[PDB]
Amino acid sequence: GKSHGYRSRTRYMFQRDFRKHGAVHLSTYLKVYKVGDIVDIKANGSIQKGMPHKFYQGKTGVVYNVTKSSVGVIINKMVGNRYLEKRLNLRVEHIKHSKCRQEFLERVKANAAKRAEAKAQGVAVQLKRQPAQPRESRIVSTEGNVPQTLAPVPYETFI
Amino acid sequence: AKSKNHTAHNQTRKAHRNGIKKPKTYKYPSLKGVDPKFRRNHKHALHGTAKALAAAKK
Amino acid sequence: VNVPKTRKTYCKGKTCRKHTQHKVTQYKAGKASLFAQGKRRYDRKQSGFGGQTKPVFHKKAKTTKKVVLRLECVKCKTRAQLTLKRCKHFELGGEKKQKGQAL
Amino acid sequence: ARRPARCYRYQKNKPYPKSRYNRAVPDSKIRIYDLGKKKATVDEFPLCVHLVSNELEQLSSEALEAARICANKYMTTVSGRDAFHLRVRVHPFHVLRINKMLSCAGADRLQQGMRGAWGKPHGLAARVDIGQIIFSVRTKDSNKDVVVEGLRRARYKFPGQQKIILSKKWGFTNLDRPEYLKKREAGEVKDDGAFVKFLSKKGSLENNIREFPEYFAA
Amino acid sequence: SATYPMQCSALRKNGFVVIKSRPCKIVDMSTSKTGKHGHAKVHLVAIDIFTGKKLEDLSPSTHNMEVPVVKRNEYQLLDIDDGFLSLMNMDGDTKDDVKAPEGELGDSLQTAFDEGKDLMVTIISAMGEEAAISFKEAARTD
RNA sequence: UCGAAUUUGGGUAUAGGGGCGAAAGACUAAUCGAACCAUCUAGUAGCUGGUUCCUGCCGAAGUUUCCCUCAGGAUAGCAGAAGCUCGUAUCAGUUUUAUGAGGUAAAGCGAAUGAUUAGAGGUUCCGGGGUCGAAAUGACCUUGACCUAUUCUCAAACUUUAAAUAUGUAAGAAGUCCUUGUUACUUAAUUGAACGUGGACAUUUGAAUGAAGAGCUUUUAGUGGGCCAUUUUUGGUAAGCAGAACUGGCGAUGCGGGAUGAACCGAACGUAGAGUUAAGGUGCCGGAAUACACGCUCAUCAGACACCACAAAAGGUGUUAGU
RNA sequence: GUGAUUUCUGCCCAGUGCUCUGAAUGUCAAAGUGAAGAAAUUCAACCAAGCGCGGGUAAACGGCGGGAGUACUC
RNA sequence: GAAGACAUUGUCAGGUGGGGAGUUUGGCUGGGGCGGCACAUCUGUUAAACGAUAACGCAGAUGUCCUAAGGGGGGCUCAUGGAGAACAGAAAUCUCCAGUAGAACAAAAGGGUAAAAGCCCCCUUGAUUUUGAUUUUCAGUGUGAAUACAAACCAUGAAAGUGUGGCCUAUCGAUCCUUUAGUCCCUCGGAAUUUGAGGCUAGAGGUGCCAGAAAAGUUACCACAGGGAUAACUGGCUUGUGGCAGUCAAGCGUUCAUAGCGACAUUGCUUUUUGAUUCUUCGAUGUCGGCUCUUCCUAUCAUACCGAAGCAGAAUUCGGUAA
RNA sequence: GGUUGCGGCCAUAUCUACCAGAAAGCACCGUUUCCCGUCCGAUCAACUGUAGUUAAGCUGGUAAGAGCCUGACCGAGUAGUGUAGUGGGUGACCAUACGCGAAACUCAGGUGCUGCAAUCU
RNA sequence: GGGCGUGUGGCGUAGUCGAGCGCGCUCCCUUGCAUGGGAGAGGUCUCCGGUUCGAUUCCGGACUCGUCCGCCA
RNA sequence: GGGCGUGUGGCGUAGUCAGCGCGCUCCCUUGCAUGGGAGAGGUCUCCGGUUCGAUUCCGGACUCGUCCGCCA
Ligand SMILES: [Zn+2]
Repeated sequence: GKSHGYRSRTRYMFQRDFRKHGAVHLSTYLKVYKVGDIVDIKANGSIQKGMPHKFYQGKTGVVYNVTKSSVGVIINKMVGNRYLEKRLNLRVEHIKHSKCRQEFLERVKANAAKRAEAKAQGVAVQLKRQPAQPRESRIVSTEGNVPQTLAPVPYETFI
Repeated sequence: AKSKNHTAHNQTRKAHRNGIKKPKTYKYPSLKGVDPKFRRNHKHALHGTAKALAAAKK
Repeated sequence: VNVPKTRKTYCKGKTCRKHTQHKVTQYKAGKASLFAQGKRRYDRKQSGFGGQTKPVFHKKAKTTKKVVLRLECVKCKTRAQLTLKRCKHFELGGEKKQKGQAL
Repeated sequence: ARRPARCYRYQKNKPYPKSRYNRAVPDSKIRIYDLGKKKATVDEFPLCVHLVSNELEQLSSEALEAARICANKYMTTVSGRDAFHLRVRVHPFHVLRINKMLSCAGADRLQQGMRGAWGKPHGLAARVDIGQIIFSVRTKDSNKDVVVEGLRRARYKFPGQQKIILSKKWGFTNLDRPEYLKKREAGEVKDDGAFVKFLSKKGSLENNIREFPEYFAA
Repeated sequence: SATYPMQCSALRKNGFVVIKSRPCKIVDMSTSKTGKHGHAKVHLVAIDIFTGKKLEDLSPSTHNMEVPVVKRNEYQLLDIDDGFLSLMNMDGDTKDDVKAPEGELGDSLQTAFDEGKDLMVTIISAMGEEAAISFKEAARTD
């Protein structure tokens, strides 16, 4: 018959990695999570308690509950034609903070600093990001850079 | 009389007819599943805060 | 399996409310009484003509039964039940396993 | 009793090697892969000629055996048994299956059709690619015309299209002819049973001096 | 439980079955198709272990038949008195509940105990009734 | 076959789960493996057939789970109708930026596991065969193992490495910062946790593009046999074969082209006029150049357009161009 | 049941049936008997036939095997 | 005359009773039947690097086992190889060195584990009580399994801590009925006491066809509703198999590859074999063979004209145009 | 800058073979009455810091060292792959257009950094 | 038709590449309800080719025998 | 073609992750009857895996004996 267990098809997903097996380092236990933090989920195969299901591997969610050794995380799961709210109790070995959130907060504080310093002059702050604009005019010189003519190479076996 | 077993044909079209609407998020989400020792203190903290604000703006 | 004859466990007997000593037995069902309501209804339905009026089970599939231990608190005589997993062999006599001895 | 090779010419399935999930395969028909003067040294045979595929297909082990016998027989008849070194550079590891149907009259009374039609192993084949070498022969420059004719006779036993290319390398090595010549004039090559070991600028100097003494004898 | 179900086709020769609430041991099995379209029927010929009678039953192959639990156990004689054997278990337990055999096995056992061999007795349990089937002699540990 | 176990008239007896049978399930009023008549009875049917006027607008499904379920239902989905609360947003089958996750394609095997070709150098209290040896944990060759440095080839259920395409989250006002209130939680401790008071930051308020209104609720129809094409892919020698993944179609759809055709190419449709085209074509059928230009081919079975209606290995001082 | 005459109808009662004037507690209903109980009731003893034990029966249904040695014997 | 309170008769009770009555006699399925379980589940793979994903796909497994093989703590390091020591050698015990796990962890497989999750020792029962929340399957129902807490009460350790069975992924079961534990609480409805009975909360007795009927056959005497969703003809796709034809040439042929043949390989054709499939037909297309009669194909047996020979003649063989 | 105690990242830190180490600190080292544990005061426990020694541990250095780490326009815009065509080819498969882009190999360089507290010629 | 195996003295039967026994009867010896003993004869190992040095033995082909599977409605 | 069973010393076989009995060959004892004790004898069909260990547990292969292979 068919087989769809709780950890089916999780072979390479829950292998550890090359040459970093063994016990886990103490930074994962010394990291501090608060309610509202945004965290990434990546399971550790060395810890069998508090494991996430294989669906939530690589998923990103929001902390809603902090307990003794675990963290409650909220994920949005697509079921059919809508998203449902899923609450997960995961031990802290299987989560880490999302770095995109702290990058955005750094942008927020630097952006507020720019607005605050330029508010003393009113110099059209222009605080929105802009994407890659087309590159403008330039003059390239041939002083020591005379062009070298290239041609297609004929065919050879090369074995 | 064998028949077709399973397919996922037309399913994404059926889903995207009326969209995959994101769930509605709210200020003050539900406190169910939150730790009872936290909620038991949170009730008294909000009660004291409401009493202090009522006495301030009475 | 093997289960010891005594066990220190919780007793919710309204005076203990703690772990006390318990003597264990195996649960036996006891005889089905007459004048139970289902038995009276079954006898009334089976009287007369019409033959067998209720199903009788045939397609037996299990070979084991779940064992139930009857715990009895030694202080206040209150009784508890707890079930175990399915086992073909069960015993309450404690013949402890010993390790570094011969076959 | 054997099916024609057109039923197994193309690489239609995933590779199916003999393993602990097969456990019952027929042995390959080709068994000898290196022949001629296989114990010859490296600078005995400077010229190398390749029979190389132009198809993406499967070559049967029976066809490999037949082509090996044909090329070996022709070259030993025309040029001597120890004037060349032939090497078969493909190995049949793919296993071919057959769902054997009964050829009796009224077979459908006991056939069951396509139900449970997973096959049984009956043969071995080698999966080759575009520009993959099947045969490689090294010899002296006086046997070019006979090794090209030997490979041309062997090409008839193979399905698909194959090319005969005279390589620019020295023998069965991977350097060019003048590169190997300017390497062997120094002592930084040293012969083995058939191949040659090369000097590198890495490693411990004591080992690099107990081996390869003539290059450091500068 | 004392007894467990099984399928007729799952049964095979030299196995125990329950026929008419008797522990029986099969000597013959034969399956014949009922009709060309229909399923085969199993005809079972078995011998009661205790009494030696021959009992036969035919059933559908898919039907489930009752199967006893038979345990064969090894003991040493202590005495044969009044038709009741007295046996001695490993770890020193003793039973006298077994009745002595009444046939040529019982006669041979009685003569062997009278002339003084150390006799090894095999007694079988099935469905709450107990009997002795065979005896040997201990070649070592005299 | 024809003097009888003969043929036959009339009278009479046996009545329907009953009769009668020299036995065929035969006969019992053209009815018999259970007669005929009336009633229950308009018996039940998940099964077959049919189902009656017009126009307008919207518009499917052959999929999930359970069922003595597999020609049927329930349930979710797809669809319609009625709307309700609001007024440009708590949006998006899309991109960018930042940040995750993955073990396929590829690659690798002088990297682990496993398979595998060939020699070389060593190890014999530490192999086996021969020959020389009184024999010898003797010798000399040879052959096997094991080790060392190489070498050839591989892996759906091998792997150090590792894409492309898909995929999670974030890009603020429900935000940031400052100050200090509550608590029975927590701390050695106004330490922290959570929710707060008061104050400051507004249109470049925090990337792009578009928004066709955004959000919400009730109720109910039909459907729950699908099939085809490109790409990935499984079983099979293969199949207009069987089974999956993503998308687009046909079913449900006409129109121009492919002579012809459900699915291919182009393009989707109110009634008309003018112009321009798509795919396909312009000797004649047939609307449109027997146009222009450079070559090739002469077939005593030429060739002529994707899907598509077939041809291979091997050859040829046929002819052309090359190395 | 077999199917004139003639000539014969062998072996097997284990099984399934059928049949005994055998022997007698194993199974063992209702009524009846005894004990306990305040009673409903519960528990026992006793317990007919038939099963179970013991015989017969194949012109009853039926059945009529293997391994060695030298057709024969084991 | 006989018989006699026995037969008979009436009502209950046990046996016997296809003589008769009523009914049943699974599903999936490359047609059905036999076979198997793909019917409830688990591991790896197919599976196309989120998730999901089929086939009677491949390789296997489950209906158990364990008072320790659960919980806590402490000490130690395994498989293997080398070198040694009386009996003692290939394998008994002891000693040293090397040893990233090449061992072990109940079982199938895959993950995980080295002052441990392994081996040995010490103490125990957290395999306990009370109800909630969450994850997987999913309708976001049930069942099973699991995760993190709260309120107690315990175990262990110096302690931090750890423990709500087994290192993780499988190891299992509704309504009704019976029975057990708890509350010793509620009710027996004219009022009480005591038995008895019925309720509430939590378990057990089991449905393996595993969201859970109580169930043997035959029909060649057969019937009905349907089905080309489905088999037995032809036809159509395919050509494994059957038949026929090539290419290459190790050899046979005294000598000599090819007069005639031709191994090991390999490319095709045909639909006069048999399979495979299920597209059409089940409100019917008359399924053996023979007789009769017409036409077509050529892969030519004979006749016509030729080429080759291991063609002297005769006879024969190979081949061409030829139906 | 050396050393110790507790660490973070967990080989640029590991492994093999040599060489060096002032001061201080670690270490080996001396002892068995007491607590405690062993077949064995070898490990563990306790006592002294006395009798001694850098021999080892430890730290650092060396090696065209093994390994590991970083980079390259080194291989290679190669393999692979998203999209497109009434493109080629009997087919197998392959070119082109708009995009993304490896691994092995080769070469070059490197061989622990650092937090808190104490202490040192 | 195809597949698989088989072939020894007059008969049965043993054969690893280096034709033996038993039975029939030839002779001799030996004696009721007829034996035994001793020396005998007896093969082109089914046939034909190649390998070897020599094939019963190895291989290829042919013959022969014995098994197994096969048409339709 | 498929499924099931089968191989243990000469025979009967049994079995825990090779035993007897009857055969065989000796020796001893005592009839009417005997009996006892020794031995030679088994790669558990074969080959692998698993397991401390396998007759036993599993897989593959051989032999033999069975049972099906039907509707058209
Ligand atoms: Zn108590």
